[PDB]
Amino acid sequence: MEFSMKSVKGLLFIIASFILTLLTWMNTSPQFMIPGLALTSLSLTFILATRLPLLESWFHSLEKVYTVHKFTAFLSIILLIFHNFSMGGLWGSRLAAQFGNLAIYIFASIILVAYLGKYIQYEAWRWIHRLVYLAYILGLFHIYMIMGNRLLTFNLLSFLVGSYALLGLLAGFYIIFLYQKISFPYLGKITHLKRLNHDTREIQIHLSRPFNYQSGQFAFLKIFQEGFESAPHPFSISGGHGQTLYFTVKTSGDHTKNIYDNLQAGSKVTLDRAYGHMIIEEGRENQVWIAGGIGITPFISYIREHPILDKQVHFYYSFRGDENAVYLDLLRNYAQKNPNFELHLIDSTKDGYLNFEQKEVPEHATVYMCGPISMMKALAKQIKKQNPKTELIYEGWKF
Ligand SMILES: Cc1cc2c(cc1C)N(C[C@H](O)[C@H](O)[C@H](O)COP(=O)(O)OP(=O)(O)OC[C@H]1O[C@@H](n3cnc4c(N)ncnc43)[C@H](O)[C@@H]1O)c1[nH]c(=O)[nH]c(=O)c1N2
Ligand code: HEM
Ligand code: HEM
Repeated sequence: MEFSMKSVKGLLFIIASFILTLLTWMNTSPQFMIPGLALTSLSLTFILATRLPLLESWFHSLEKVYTVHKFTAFLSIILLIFHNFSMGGLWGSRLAAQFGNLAIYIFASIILVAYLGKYIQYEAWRWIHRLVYLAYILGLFHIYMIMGNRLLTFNLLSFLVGSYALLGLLAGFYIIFLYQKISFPYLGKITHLKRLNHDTREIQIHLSRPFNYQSGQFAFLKIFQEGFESAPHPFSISGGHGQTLYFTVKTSGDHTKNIYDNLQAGSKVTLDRAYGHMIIEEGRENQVWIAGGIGITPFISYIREHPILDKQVHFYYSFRGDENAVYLDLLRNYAQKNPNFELHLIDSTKDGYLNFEQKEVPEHATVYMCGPISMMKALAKQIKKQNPKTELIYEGWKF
């Protein structure tokens, strides 16, 4: 039985931090039963927030990373409840107690926005969420103002505190004001803007520095221009080698609509880094491909780079009808030139969408899936129902 090995290194970071907190506290000084955990949980929280590649690897992918972000947050806040229970009276002297109180007021408010806020419009959510930071500062003041002596000691308590808080802080500071400016500097200019259905625009980009990524990965993209929000948004390559780069976009909501029908052909543009683990090249000798139409870009990227297949690949792409269908011709070029390639294309309009019950596909083959998350999750489960002896990876674009 072999559940989630690589993720586990990520997990250990959690476990370790916690147990290390706990033993430390009980053996030496368990003066406050709960808070130690709460705080280290927070430390972790920031650390995860970082979009740090090193721990990206450990926790595997963004999807996983952000998942754990939520996990820690949950734990933390419930524990703040119990700490607030340990207070007894909400206002207090207000000499210090109110600091703690005030922090949780804002924290609670915002974390409680998480559900409702993510419902509609995440731009606001960007800024609001960041207010969490301010509240964290207040939290630190609460404790430092109270337990000065012990923190400045040699006690493992004291170092543990120092380190875990500090990491958290450094991360915090960094993610609030730094990731955008140090990470986006990979530089870029746009090249060509090209129009496909209404769903879609594709863009070509040239770079002050020649770029690198593993085939199938993704990056976030930031722009300097006229009344165009620069904020980084997730994207999966449509082409890349050397100085040269291409991204493909479906019209989504407002920002994406903006680039669909507005983007001025000249702009100064910025790129954080490669991320994600849809590593085509690393996949098995046989690879099987599933694309929700709008979301076929990774596949495209690997087709455009390397004109000959690593090994034979079975590919399926679902697009409803020509009316939505994009890239048809470019795929078709590939097919003609590429004997090694097996290609299936679906107008879900007629007959409908694809189910794999009445399908057999070689177990000895990694399966790669990118689509609207609904379909992707469904698909996955039905393919599992086909065969656990098969190798399967599936992604849906969320956060
Ligand atoms: C790993 C990965 C890879 C890609 C993508 C996502 C992820 C997670 N996307 C999706 C891409 O983020 C999305 O299509 C646009 O950024 C939509 O931005 P709007 O401001 O229009 O979002 P708006 O809120 O108006 O609606 C679009 C949807 O995208 C979500 N979204 C997009 N960016 C977000 C962000 N930074 N924070 C939170 N939610 C965000 C919104 O939450 C919403 O559900 C993508 N798209 C694409 O066209 N081509 C691509 O190659 C990729 N690749
Ligand atoms: C259930 C609890 C939580 C939810 C639902 C939540 C939700 C989110 C969401 C949706 C984002 C946007 C994702 C991104 O693009 O970065 C985000 C970002 C972030 N969160 Fe959280 N979060 C939670 C807890 C926490 C905690 C506990 C911390 C810190 C201790 C934290 C710190 C951050 C930071 C620093 C960012 C990055 C902001 C930026 O620079 O863009 N979050 N959170
Ligand atoms: C409404 C929120 C909170 C209230 C009312 C509160 C109240 C208090 C009170 C009354 C004390 C003793 C000092 C005093 O009474 O002046 C205290 C100590 C402490 N609180 Fe809080 N608190 C809150 C939130 C938090 C949070 C969110 C954390 C950690 C994340 C935390 C961690 C601690 C720690 C660590 C101590 C002392 C332990 C030590 O320094 O070794 N508290 N709190």
